[PDB]
Amino acid sequence: SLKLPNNQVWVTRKASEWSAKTNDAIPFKTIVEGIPEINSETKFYRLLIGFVAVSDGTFGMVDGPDPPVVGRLGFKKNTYRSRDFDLGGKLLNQLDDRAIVWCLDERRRDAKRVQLAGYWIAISKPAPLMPPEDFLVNQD
Amino acid sequence: TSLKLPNNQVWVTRKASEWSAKTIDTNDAIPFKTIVEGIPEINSETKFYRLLIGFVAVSDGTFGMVDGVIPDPPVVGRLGFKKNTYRSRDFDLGGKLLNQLDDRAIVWCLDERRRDAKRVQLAGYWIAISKPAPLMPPEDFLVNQD
Repeated sequence: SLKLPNNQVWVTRKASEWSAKTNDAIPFKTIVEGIPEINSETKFYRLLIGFVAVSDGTFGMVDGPDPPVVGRLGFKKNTYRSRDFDLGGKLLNQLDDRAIVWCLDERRRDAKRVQLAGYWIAISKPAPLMPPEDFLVNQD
Repeated sequence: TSLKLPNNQVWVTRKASEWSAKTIDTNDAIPFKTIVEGIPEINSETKFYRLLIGFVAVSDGTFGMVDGVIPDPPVVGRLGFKKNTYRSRDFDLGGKLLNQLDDRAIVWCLDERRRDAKRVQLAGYWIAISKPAPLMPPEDFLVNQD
């Protein structure tokens, strides 16, 4: 079950296609850029990613590069892979040094070498939307 | 007065476009369909309760909601506004579904400067609706996660 504790919600954001180039990393900062439900008090619980790569390789979360060797996760060419990263109820300012890094055995420069599904993020429920306090001045 | 809602209603908002100058002298109309277009929280089972608009116009005039939708807003229900004076309205949407409101429009009738750009400048639209279903990732998202 992907059902969450009552005070959490899922949010999602589309992932960009990867262009050709000349290691690969998606910073957590970038993943959350522009999600309106997220502000500086938001607590983060889970990050789900899913992808298909054109090569075998490894990937992992890092914090500061090479992903650490112990704990590196593997993936196979043309095979859907996912991961549920635990974000530990932290705030953005304790996660904005993190990135997911991929290391491909081959086709390391090809466009679309990794194709991500949308990112899913379990976060603390934001404050409900409210219109401005004085929106209904001169309403009759 | 508080804008707090009942009972698993939420507010949603969408930006309103600037109005461009126009060639033909007609009254102006924003269909409700257009106001709600692209709001993800809204689906075919959504119930609607309130629509709030706020605006400033460059002329005195009148406005109102109309159905069966460019006529002058009917006399019954017809609201006035003054030049350069913030005006708002809380339209009651009666708990209706979209398919019972998608003939509605808000119509403005300006006494003057009827073709000028920015002749009406709208704030964002605010809509009180029934809470939608929470977002869920696809059931099979975590295949091959370990």
